[PDB]
Amino acid sequence: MREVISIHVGQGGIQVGNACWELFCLEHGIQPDGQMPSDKTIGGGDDAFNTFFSETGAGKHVPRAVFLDLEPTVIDEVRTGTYRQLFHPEQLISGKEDAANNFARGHYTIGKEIVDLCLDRIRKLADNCTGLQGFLVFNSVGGGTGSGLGSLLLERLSVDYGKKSKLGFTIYPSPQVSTAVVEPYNSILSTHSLLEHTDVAVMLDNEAIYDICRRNLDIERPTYTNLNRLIAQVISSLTASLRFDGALNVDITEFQTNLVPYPRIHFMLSSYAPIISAEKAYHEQLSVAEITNSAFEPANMMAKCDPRHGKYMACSMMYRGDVVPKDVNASIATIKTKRTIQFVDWCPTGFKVGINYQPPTVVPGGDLAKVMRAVCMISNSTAIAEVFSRLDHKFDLMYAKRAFVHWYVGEGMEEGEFSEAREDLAALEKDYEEVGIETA
Amino acid sequence: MREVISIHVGQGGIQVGNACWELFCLEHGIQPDGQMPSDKTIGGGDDAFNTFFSETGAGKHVPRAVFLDLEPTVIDEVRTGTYRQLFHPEQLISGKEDAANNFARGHYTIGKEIVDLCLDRIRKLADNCTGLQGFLVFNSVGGGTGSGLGSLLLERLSVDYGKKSKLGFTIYPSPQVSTAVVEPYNSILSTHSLLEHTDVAVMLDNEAIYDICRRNLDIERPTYTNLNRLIAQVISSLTASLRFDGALNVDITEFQTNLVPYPRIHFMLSSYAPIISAEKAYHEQLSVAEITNSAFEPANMMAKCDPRHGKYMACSMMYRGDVVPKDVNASIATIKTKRTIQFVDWCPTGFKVGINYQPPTVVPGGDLAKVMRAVCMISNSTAIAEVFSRLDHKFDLMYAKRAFVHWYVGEGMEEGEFSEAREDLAALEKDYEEVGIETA
Amino acid sequence: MREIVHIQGGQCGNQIGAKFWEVISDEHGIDPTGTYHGDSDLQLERINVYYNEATGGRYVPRAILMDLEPGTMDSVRAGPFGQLFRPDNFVFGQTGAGNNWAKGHYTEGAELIDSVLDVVRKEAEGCDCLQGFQITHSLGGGTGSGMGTLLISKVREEYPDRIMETFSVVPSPKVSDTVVEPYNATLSVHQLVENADECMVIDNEALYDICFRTLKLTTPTYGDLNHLVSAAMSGVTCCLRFPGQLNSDLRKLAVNLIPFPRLHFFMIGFAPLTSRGSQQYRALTVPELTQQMFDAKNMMCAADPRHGRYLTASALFRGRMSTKEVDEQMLNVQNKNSSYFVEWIPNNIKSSICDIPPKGLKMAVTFVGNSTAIQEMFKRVAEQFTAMFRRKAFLHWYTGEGMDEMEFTEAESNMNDLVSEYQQYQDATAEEEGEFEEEE
Amino acid sequence: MREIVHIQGGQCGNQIGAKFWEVISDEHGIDPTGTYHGDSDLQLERINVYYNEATGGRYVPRAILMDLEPGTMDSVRAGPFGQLFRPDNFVFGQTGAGNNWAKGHYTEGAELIDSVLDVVRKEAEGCDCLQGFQITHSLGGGTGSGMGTLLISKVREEYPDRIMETFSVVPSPKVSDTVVEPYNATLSVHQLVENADECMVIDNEALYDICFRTLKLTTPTYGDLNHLVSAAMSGVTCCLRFPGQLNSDLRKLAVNLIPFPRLHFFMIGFAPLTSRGSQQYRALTVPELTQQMFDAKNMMCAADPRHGRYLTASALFRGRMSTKEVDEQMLNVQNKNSSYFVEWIPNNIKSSICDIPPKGLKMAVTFVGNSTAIQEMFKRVAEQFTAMFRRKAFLHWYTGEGMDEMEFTEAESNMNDLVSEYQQYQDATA
Ligand SMILES: Nc1nc2c(ncn2[C@@H]2O[C@H](COP(=O)(O)OP(=O)(O)OP(=O)(O)O)[C@@H](O)[C@H]2O)c(=O)[nH]1
Ligand SMILES: Nc1nc2c(ncn2[C@@H]2O[C@H](COP(=O)(O)OP(=O)(O)OP(=O)(O)O)[C@@H](O)[C@H]2O)c(=O)[nH]1
Ligand SMILES: Nc1nc2c(ncn2[C@@H]2O[C@H](COP(=O)(O)OP(=O)(O)O)[C@@H](O)[C@H]2O)c(=O)[nH]1
Ligand SMILES: Nc1nc2c(ncn2[C@@H]2O[C@H](COP(=O)(O)OP(=O)(O)O)[C@@H](O)[C@H]2O)c(=O)[nH]1
Ligand SMILES: [Mg+2]
Ligand SMILES: [Mg+2]
Repeated sequence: MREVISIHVGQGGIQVGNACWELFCLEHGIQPDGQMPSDKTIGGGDDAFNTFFSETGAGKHVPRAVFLDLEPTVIDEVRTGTYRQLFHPEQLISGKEDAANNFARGHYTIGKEIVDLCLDRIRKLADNCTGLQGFLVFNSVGGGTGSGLGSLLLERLSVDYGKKSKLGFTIYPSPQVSTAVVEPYNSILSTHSLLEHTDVAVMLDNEAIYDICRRNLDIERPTYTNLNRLIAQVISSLTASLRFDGALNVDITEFQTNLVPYPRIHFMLSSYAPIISAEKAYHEQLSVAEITNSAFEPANMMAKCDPRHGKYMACSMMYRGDVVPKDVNASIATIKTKRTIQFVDWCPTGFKVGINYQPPTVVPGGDLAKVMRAVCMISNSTAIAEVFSRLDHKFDLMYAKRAFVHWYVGEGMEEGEFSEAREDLAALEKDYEEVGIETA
Repeated sequence: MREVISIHVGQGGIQVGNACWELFCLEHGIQPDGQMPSDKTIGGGDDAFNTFFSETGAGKHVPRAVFLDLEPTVIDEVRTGTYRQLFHPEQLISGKEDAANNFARGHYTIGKEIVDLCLDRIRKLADNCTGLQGFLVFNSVGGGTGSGLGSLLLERLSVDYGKKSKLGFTIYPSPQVSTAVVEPYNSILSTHSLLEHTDVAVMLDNEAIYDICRRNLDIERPTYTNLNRLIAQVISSLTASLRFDGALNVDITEFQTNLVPYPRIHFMLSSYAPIISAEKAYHEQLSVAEITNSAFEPANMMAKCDPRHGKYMACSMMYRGDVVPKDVNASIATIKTKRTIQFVDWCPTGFKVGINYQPPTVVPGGDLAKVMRAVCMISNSTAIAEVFSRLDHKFDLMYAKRAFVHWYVGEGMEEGEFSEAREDLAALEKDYEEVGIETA
Repeated sequence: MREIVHIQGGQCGNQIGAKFWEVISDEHGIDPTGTYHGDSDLQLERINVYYNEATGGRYVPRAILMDLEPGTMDSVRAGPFGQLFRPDNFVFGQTGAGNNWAKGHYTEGAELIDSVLDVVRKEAEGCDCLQGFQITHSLGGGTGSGMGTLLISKVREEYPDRIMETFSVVPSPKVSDTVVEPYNATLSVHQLVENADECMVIDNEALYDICFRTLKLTTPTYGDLNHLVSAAMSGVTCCLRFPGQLNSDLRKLAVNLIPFPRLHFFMIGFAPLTSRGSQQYRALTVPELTQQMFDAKNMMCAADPRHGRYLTASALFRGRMSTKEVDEQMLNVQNKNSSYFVEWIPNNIKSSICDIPPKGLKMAVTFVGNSTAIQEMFKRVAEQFTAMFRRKAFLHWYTGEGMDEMEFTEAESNMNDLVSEYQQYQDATAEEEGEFEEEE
Repeated sequence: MREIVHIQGGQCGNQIGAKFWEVISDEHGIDPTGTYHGDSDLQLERINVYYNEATGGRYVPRAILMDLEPGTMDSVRAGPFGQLFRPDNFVFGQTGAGNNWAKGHYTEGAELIDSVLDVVRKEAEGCDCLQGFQITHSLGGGTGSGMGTLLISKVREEYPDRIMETFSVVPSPKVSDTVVEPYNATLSVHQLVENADECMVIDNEALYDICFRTLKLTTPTYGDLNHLVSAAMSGVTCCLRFPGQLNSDLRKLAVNLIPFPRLHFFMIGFAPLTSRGSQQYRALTVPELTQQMFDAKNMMCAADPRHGRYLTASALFRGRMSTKEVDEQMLNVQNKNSSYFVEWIPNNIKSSICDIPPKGLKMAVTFVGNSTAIQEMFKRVAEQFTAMFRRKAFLHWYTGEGMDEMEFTEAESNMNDLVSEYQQYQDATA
């Protein structure tokens, strides 16, 4: 019944997760103990949670989510947190020693010990689930665990569960702002694995979202926690159709058909539009036709790819709140007419629209305005190519010197596995232009 | 529905703006918060504001107005002002460093950064607007920002929006009283740009309006703030037709047809007539026929061009209040008969009359008498030439010496641009005599 | 923002700086311990222009106190408001310049500046937008002239676009408190005229003249001479720190004060200064203050404007005055002084208004006037320098440090060229009759 | 877990350790009798990293205090927090090295190390997951250099995978508090470069310069010099002991600080250090601290990074800072220092955020930088060493302990190769 398993791998995966499960808990009305208070004298929001939470039968609801890390510190922060009693102790899997920003540790040395225990946990969670919709996965491709083990997970899952969709929300390293020096090496080796085993991969570059916080929320000094909250709001809005009733319902299985035209082109961007500081909410009409325009803004994209270079191959607008289908119709129609927004020829009708009546929830201590409308656009754009080429350029500077290879090779990755990966990503950015080429 | 976007560029622009939006807020009944108090138990002044204020849908009205300055000080004053909660934060755009009375800085160096952000704002406002009438623009041509960036805007606006009329209220420097030494240089470089991109340009020389205050309001020591209030009343009286109901309605679009005979001759003057101190309002009849004669008074012109030298190519009388069309008809007929007032041959019927039942509002603290009749006469006059000849003479003294050029050249402007500009203004003052010449 | 880094270089400079940073702390309400005990919120809106907010809400001057004499530190620490300045920002040698440009420019000073730059760079990079610098140094003594010029030369190579403002005490023949002044000052102006945007020449003679005539002080001390300099120093850069009816800034003054790049020496003056007995009688009105500011007596330079002819001027009126009345006065002044204003470049006088007055006053003015009178004060230094340089007197000190006679010649040449140029601005007025010249 | 076994070898090492184990005790709240008196439960959540919980709720440092001189034990007992250390862990000889690498390596020290390894093994086996070691020795003195290198050689043969971190005081030409320093140090680096995963070179000269300039101390003592080294030593391994917005550890730093195995010499530097008088004026902001950490003055090594070009750098920021603001600053630095960053391997600076600040501070930073500047400090030692070895001066001592001239030539040969390799990756353009 609309069940979604959430796999949070690596620090960036877990900490994004925390923020997701705050939002979900507030949305369905689950308290930190895991017990919804039985109010309104009717089960009014009954079966809403069954997407994300499993009723144990005693009144306590447990998140259907495996938090995985090779490092104990991030998962310990969840165990000594407000939501300690919410998450199943076995679901929160720990490792003694971190991958230390080395794919090789995450994919062979350390990863192969833990992955066995994780798959068992996923199977137990999949057995409870009746008509599972898909596997949401959260991994940082800049980091060791999220790259290495996160890739190994997806490979193993794809053999075990087969058809069940795997929507991956990946935190690709922004080109200007990078946290670690060995990030390219990880990213490239991760992408090759990710390029086969995921169905749809939603790219999110930190720097881009940082800029959105400074621009829309008007915060001079944004943190990761502020960022993770915006990421959550997107995920919520995407899975919303399952959880809450709507006019035009979507599903996690639908995107995979409507957004990916060819198998390898599964990379996407995302843009939640009405990101507004309550300070400037006062002065904004926030009609549907504005929210749509604000979605297709080159700035409001959460990955730092300027789609004006590319051509939109397919768009998936996911509206929430006081949204009328007629109003949406005009808004798309005006976008289709615009010049700045350019669509591929072979896609004559590239929009999949998804209207829910449920408005988005305002998290307390949260940098956002309570707003009666919203939209999360997941877009497949030829522009995505740009991010890959930069990570290729930034990678090719290395491996010319054999810059940091001695680490990766020591930990069981043969040197030709780097050469392979680059060759396959080089084959991707070939494909992305080939589809961008007008029909002959 | 009669929407007008106001673009306030440069100190002179913004400060004039502040005074405009006080008046508008009072006229429609918007309080500083931006919430009209719902009184008379009916929406009686409902949709009057939709000219100048967008409803947000929550009971807050925001001004459709972009305030733009390369300097932070003037826009800050608005942000730390009574109307802080009225204007949309984003609509108030600020620069870090001023153009410093240098067209060049505003048109190339500093401008090119900000204009990008400005146009985005104008697009967002024009999306909300359904059947936009025109862009009102407020820029000083003596000052850097208003000359430079204000000219760069209009250019960009002309390509993007196209037909939509661009009425420009420009504070040309009075010849006797000049605030800055480098004004002529700015004005001429500005006028060339302005000469092609604006539809109608209404000229207002401070000194002239200063004299009106000393003559009509009987103030020994007028300020800018006293001046700005008279400018507002004009703007109000021009747009009035849209906002309030009238017998003979006009529109911003109409002036462009009835006042500009030839494309390049779009320079005008303006004269709001019943400017009366409450002290002498006691002793005056203030009949329509008087108000009209008072409009065509050489002195009561707000630009310091004595129209007795020139021939009136087209007039646009805009009456407000206890005004009878029969009473107007006689008033014009007597003006047509007068000798002092002289009309070009090729214009047989020059007058466009506009009658509004709504009387003008008395601003509290305002140097004006509450009056039951009024008129704003925008007049295309051959006399305008005179102002351009004095700004050409005052510039020709310069650029003989290559006086201040180093600055302008240093900031990107090629020297030859100055020569081009003076050559195009000389071509204008050729045209202005050519049309003045009786028909062959 | 528009922040200003201050460097107070050489004994004189440090003592001027000491008084200045007292004067500005009164207007901004900062107390000697760096706490804010001002009554108005207008005092802390733009403070960042001069102070860099330290932790625990202390305010610290963005001053760089440089000297080659360690004694001066004790002097600036002895002063009230001595605890305001940052220890790190204090940079002091050991030996001293010994009134020797060469010691302060080529040898002793040449070792120190490297250390100073590292501070300059540090405080300049902290500013989001740097307006420029205000250097306060004597041309007469070694340290202030030697280092001062060497620093100025350095900062300009690093920060070309940023304004370089200098408040320099030129040596007066009347006082002559050092023998080798002519040498220091001649070698100084060479370096200043190439690397300073706008230099405000101050003279002790004039300052003493203001103290024995304009004011009636029984015992004028260097304290009282510094207090007049500091008053003016505030005036030049107020419309940054406070609102205005018409705003200005350093760059705005430069653009309208410097017609050609080389003529950038000005005569600062302060208009509301009155003898304490003569207060009753004097009426504080815009006309009254306008009379004093254009009295040659008021100027803090030895050369009387009467001999020269103003190329331009600038007034920076303070307090609540009618802009019309100001403009009337500035016009009135230009009609009177028909000879003392250059023929070409009409409307010579610029006028800025700032709303906030100086403490304990209702209105004030600050005057900045580029004349060809300033030439006269430089001729005095030339005549004196020549007379020494005819015989190669005292030349063995400078030559000892490693300076070469060639330098001394080029310095004289470069100062003679300045003197020729300022005289040339009377030959471009000598245009008068196109048929024949006035000399026959 | 991720436990760290500290070895403080040689007088210099024992005195650094003394101060280090005081500094870490304040952070974790442990009192000088081994009792926890801290106010925050965060102080004990990851105490096991450094301390091993003894019986009766006493905390014992996992420190192995080795020296060939028995007089040093008295010194580490004398110190406040001298009762913390385990009397079984203290392993001391009688004679002493006599500032002789050979005596500390091949003879006197060769007899002791077998006793120390038994303690190392014991403390290493107690840990469920050993992160690695943090050896603190001096390359200059005979004990710290002789035994230190010999132990490092041994521990690595038993524990290859486990990180070997070293905080080594290199002899500075300015100070020159021993004559035979060049010999000891040259023979040391030969053993260190083969067997140390990450070496953080410290210099007394630099530490004195931080004490006279950055701080303004009238009388800087070896206590104060040790306090700065200790402050940094905490920073390098904090994200183990406390939570973080972005976590790191010793292996993570190593993976991102060492491009090629032989280039594992780094310059450590602590940012929030200020003169006591200048504190009022200084503003404690991420930009301000980032400006001090990259200042060549702040580094605890003689060689200015200005001469070299950072192959990479790492920052370990402390307290509550917006990660965006940090990231803005690290980017800003790399654009500015276009020359001082290697062309190949872009986004050279790594950043780590730890939520818990150091005691009595709101924000802090620790800096670890692999530059080609570090070669300049090793050239000083080489130039010095050569001059002695040209004549075979003081060589008879080292030869007397049973070291052959062949060893002195291979040590110089191996140190010159290091200097050649840094200069390669400085000059290289890609
Ligand atoms: N949104 C978000 N991204 C984060 C956060 N922390 C880290 N990241 C991302 O993850 C990258 C660093 O990798 P980590 O997530 O620390 O690595 P990991 O997958 O946990 O694996 P190890 O580093 O081996 O422990 C950064 O470059 C970011 O892109 C966070 O709090 N929020
Ligand atoms: N009506 C009116 N005109 C003003 C006002 N302030 C300035 N002006 C006019 O504008 C000229 C000065 O230009 P500014 O507006 O200061 O300059 P700007 O275009 O903002 O550009 P910058 O000076 O570079 O900031 C004067 O000569 C006046 O003609 C004001 O408050 N009201
Ligand atoms: N206005 C003013 N001038 C000063 C002061 N102190 C010194 N001077 C002048 O500065 C000149 C010498 O410069 P000084 O800075 O003392 O020597 P330096 O230290 O070698 O540069 C003398 O001719 C003095 O008239 C002061 O406090 N105020
Ligand atoms: N920073 C620091 N260095 C020291 C200290 N004590 C000794 N050293 C240095 O260590 C070197 C000699 O090493 P030492 O440990 O005394 O001899 P060992 O015991 O034989 O290794 C000298 O060059 C000293 O500069 C100290 O307390 N702090
Ligand atoms: Mg991690
Ligand atoms: Mg301005």
